[PDB]
Amino acid sequence: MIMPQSRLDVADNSGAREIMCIRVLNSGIGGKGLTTGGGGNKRYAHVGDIIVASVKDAAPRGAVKAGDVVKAVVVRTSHAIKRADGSTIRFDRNAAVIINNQGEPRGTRVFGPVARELRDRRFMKIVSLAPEVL
Amino acid sequence: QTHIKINRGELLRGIEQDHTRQLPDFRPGDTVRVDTKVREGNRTRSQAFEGVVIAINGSGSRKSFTVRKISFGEGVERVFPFASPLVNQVTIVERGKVRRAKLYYLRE
Amino acid sequence: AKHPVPKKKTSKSKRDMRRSHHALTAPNLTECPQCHGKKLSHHICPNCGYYDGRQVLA
Amino acid sequence: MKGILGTKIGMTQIWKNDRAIPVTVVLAGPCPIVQRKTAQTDGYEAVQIGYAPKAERKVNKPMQGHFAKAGVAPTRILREFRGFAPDGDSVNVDIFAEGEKIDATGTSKGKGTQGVMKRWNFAGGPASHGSKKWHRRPGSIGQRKTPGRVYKGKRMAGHMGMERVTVQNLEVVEIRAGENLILVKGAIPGANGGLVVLRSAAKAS
Amino acid sequence: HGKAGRKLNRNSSARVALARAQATALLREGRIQTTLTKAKELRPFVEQLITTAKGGDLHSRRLVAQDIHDKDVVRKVMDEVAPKYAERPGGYTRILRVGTRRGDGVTMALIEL
RNA sequence: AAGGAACUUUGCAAUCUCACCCCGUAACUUCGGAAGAAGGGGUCCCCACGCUUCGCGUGGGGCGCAGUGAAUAGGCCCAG
RNA sequence: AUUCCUUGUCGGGUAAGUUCCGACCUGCACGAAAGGCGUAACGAUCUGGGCGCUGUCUCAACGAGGGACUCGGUGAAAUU
RNA sequence: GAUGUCGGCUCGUCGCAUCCUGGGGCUGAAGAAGGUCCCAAGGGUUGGGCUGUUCGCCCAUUAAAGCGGCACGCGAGCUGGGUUCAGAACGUCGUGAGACAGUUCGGUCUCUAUCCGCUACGGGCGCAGGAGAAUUGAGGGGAGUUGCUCCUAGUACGAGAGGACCGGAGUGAACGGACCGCUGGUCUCCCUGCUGUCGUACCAACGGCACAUGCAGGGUAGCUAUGUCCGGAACGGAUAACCGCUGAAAGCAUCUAAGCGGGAAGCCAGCCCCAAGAUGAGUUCUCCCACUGUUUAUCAGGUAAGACUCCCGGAAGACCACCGGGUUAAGAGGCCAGGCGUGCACGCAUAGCAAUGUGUUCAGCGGACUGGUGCUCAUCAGUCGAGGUCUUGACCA
Ligand SMILES: [Mg+2]
Ligand SMILES: [Mg+2]
Ligand SMILES: [Mg+2]
Ligand SMILES: [Mg+2]
Ligand SMILES: [Mg+2]
Ligand SMILES: [Mg+2]
Ligand SMILES: [Mg+2]
Ligand SMILES: [Mg+2]
Ligand SMILES: [Mg+2]
Ligand SMILES: [Mg+2]
Ligand SMILES: [Mg+2]
Repeated sequence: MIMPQSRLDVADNSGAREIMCIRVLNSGIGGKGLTTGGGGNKRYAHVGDIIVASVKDAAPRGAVKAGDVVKAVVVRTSHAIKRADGSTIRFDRNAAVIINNQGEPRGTRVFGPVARELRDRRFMKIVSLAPEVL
Repeated sequence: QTHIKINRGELLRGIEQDHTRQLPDFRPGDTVRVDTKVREGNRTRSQAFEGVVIAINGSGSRKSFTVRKISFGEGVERVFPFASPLVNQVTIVERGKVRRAKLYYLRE
Repeated sequence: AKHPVPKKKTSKSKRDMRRSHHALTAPNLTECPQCHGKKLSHHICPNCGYYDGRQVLA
Repeated sequence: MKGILGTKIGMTQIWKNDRAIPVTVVLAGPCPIVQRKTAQTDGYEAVQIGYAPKAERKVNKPMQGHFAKAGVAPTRILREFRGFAPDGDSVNVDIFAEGEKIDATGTSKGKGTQGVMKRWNFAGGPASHGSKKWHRRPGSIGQRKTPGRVYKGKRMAGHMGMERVTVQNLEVVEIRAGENLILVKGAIPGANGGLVVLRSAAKAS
Repeated sequence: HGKAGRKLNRNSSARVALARAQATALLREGRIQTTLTKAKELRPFVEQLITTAKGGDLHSRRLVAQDIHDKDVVRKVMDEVAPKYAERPGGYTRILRVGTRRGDGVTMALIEL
């Protein structure tokens, strides 16, 4: 799963290449904006969970920079997620999508496939720019 | 503890054949699991996962196969229950010549 | 040192309340059907070597 | 109230619609009734049901006497059920119904003597920054000259498992009478082959 | 728990060199007395061995030769004993227990073909 | 498994590295060194061909997940 | 490693640094062979940072062996 | 003739001058959000950076990230960073030896628990016959947490901006319990691949050693989480703060002195678990039955019902204990069939200079899994185990 110290890849053109998980929010997207934490614990973030993260390396020229403290929403965990039919998906690398306090990507596009779990999590816009939704 | 005489074995088959499905052969080598994604709004989608077969674990209801695929620059593996309602049909694309029922080695 | 160590000599009594459980159970000898000497149930008669016929050497 | 007796059998996959659901196949063989305790006979209401069959050559005389008092046929297991009744015997037929939430209670597998990490979670200590109290071993047991002793109950190592457990509220996915088979979602206590007792939800939502 | 299914009291190779050593003596001498438990270990193992021998093809010989490193003993099980048990549903080896012993109080026993 | 120093007084401990060929190798320097710096590649089997022979190079072929294929066997760097 | 007030003040690196690096200077109580300042190379030296790897850690699990338990033989100790 | 010292880690438990959830009065309380005081400790109270720290500062969150007590809780539990040994250095004091509000680097923390206490598990006796089994619950333990979204409702309220109580839905977190179907981990020899060496005469095929698996790939049952399933409740009773009905003493007023009602995450019951050594030892159903022994061996001795001993095993287990079988037998092993694991065997044949490839071969091999079958061993036999005190009362012809 994902947890503080866990570096995820960035699947958007936000400008940040790699981010380090600073904290695990309890993914509150809903109602008006993003909702606030469902508890102060919760140790692992799963595809679809929102986390707070620090930026470890960003590309030269791009909205986001090295050091920025941002919010990303986990789209590909190297962990297995178990869809209800009983099937299991698992990507070769953890990777996330940086976002804003509305849950919209900071980037103009998403790279690589995205866990289809983000669709139930209601992150439609993310699903929107997804090349694929495995 | 309760010591009744009984083939707990078959009792399970009887409650398991009703949820067991055969599928083309295959063992590795490519496949194309054209599966349904009824999971969108009402809108019943239709994705096709195709790529190397790396594992056949199980038997009965529990039987399944694992296909590895690289999509959009990122390696992806899926686990399918031969008899998973989301699986419409499976078709071989090309028999492969390997040497061990696994291939995990193939993850590089 | 010898860290834990006892606080007091124990009564000849106490010391015996203890051992109230070390009494051997005598074997439950059976009498061999042939040479009739006593034997140990489920084993061979050390005196005739039988166990229905003669298994062990005389 | 209502309830039956049975042998756990295994778990397995089963799709109810398009959702794969795990279940525990329980054989709730028919259960004879061998004694009705009444608030006017034994001082409280309840039914004596029976389970596995037992060869007669193995039945104590005293027991025969009992079992005969109701021309049943030696079982090997008898158990009571408060405020329960009807006439004849007890089979899941009409007793339980698909969808009913229930409470399966068996005897947990037995773990023998287990330390505190595994019996209570605890946490033991380090593994490198110095020791001999590596992982397991509890910490301290009390305090000091005050309560110059240890609390009744302080969690410690001890025979773990081998207990009566009751997992509440379980949906009954499928009932195949005439096989006295029954599939409950989730997982029931104890080993396959073990006795298990199913009942109305003692207290469900 | 520990609901496994086998025995050791030695490492992994010792426990294999013994079962092979007794397997061979049992077959080379039709009978041997041994600690009660050890015979218990031996019994199934050996029976399996008699059943592998009970095939006559080179393959079945070569397999036996993996757990019977004495050419003479393999020939015996291969040509004298396996053929003899032809008609019995692999079920011959019996254990008789004798008396307890002096040097260590251990109850000995007989395992015979 | 997933994560990867979040442990903790301190990555203590335990991993990684780990041989021999080839290529490649910074600051700074008393020009010796810093260097095994760093980094990358090779390494088995058959055959022909040529070579200074044990051995080796060239080309083609072959097998495994993997070829110092099992034992011996540097973790590296910046700064004070 | 010689600063008390003190985690001094600014800068650096970090999401966040009582530590560390660089400046400043108000050097409680620096200072030139009880040597001053610097200095390549060397260190099982001391300090801070980084890359890689990892059961150090989130949480622990499973396995192995050697004790611990049981039976037969021999049979101590500190203490009191 | 020694009560180990700071901090941490582990383990907790208690107080309330309550940090958060729960209930209330007043507010300068429109609603939303707060403030404040009263009642209330059930449960809960995150993860990091800096420092030996305790503290505190800061990051990122949270319903909240409470304050204290228990020898500033806990070293016969661990650590040993801090500091009140011996080395060394700097600054400072001393002529010196040395020293210090100081600073800094280094520097052995003692297997075996007697008694009480605590967690587990037996043995004895008791519970007025001797037994098999089913139970009541005296009492006692565990649990007791919280968010967010939707609905009501864009309603009541409000100029607007914003925006509810009450009640009804869902979905998480953390914690726990059980479980192994899933997804994974492991699986010390279940299958295969590989190297060096020695051996089985040699070739081929195999074995050993290279951990206490030589290395690697995989892996059933089991065990196991980061995997599953379920759970904290409802209703009820009596209450706290607080609010009230009828109502005098003070012909009015008054939650009050007669009386009566509502009212909290708290108390009691409820839920799960233990439970008659509840020596006040309870209840129910069933079985065995009334033997033998001359004031010389005064009581034990044959026995019934039943059970133990012993053997063979177990999803039970340290040992005991517990469950199953013990030939009128399917208990375990073997054996057969099947499952599942590994991945195509040895031999031969063919292709090739060969290394190898292909065919025979979805081969071969085979731990624990499902069944079947008397092939094996549970043989034989022994030991123990009732004849029921007395008083009162009630019923029987
Ligand atoms: Mg698997
Ligand atoms: Mg631990
Ligand atoms: Mg410097
Ligand atoms: Mg002894
Ligand atoms: Mg309030
Ligand atoms: Mg102490
Ligand atoms: Mg292995
Ligand atoms: Mg009330
Ligand atoms: Mg035993
Ligand atoms: Mg029995
Ligand atoms: Mg079997």
